[PDB]
Amino acid sequence: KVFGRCELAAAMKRHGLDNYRGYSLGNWVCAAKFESNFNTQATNRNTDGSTDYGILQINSRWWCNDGRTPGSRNLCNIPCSALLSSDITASVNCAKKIVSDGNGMNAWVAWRNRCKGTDVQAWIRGCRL
Ligand SMILES: [Cl-]
Ligand SMILES: [Cl-]
Ligand SMILES: [Cl-]
Repeated sequence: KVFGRCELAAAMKRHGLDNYRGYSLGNWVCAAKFESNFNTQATNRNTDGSTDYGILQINSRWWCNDGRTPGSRNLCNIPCSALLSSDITASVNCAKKIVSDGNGMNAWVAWRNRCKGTDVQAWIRGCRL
């Protein structure tokens, strides 16, 4: 599913991401924009043999199991395919664990490079939230 911007904002808010670990909703929308372009089916291979999955490009070395990644820990206890669903519940639950792991949203390199420090509230402009 390719979410609309405000559609994703509303889903993220409903699932409790607005201000989760102190990160406003616009931070999460911005991250998803640059991680996946709002496409739940996005996948991207990394050099270490892991793959990133879903709306927030969650990695198969630490977080989800894809059956082919060296050193896999499956800390979210979920198949990586669950992170491609049209329903973002599994991605949100896992993202909550990731953002709590110590480095906050810097865990998402694209957030650090493209969202951190910017006017992230722009990402929720116009939405009825
Ligand atoms: Cl915001
Ligand atoms: Cl959803
Ligand atoms: Cl933090």
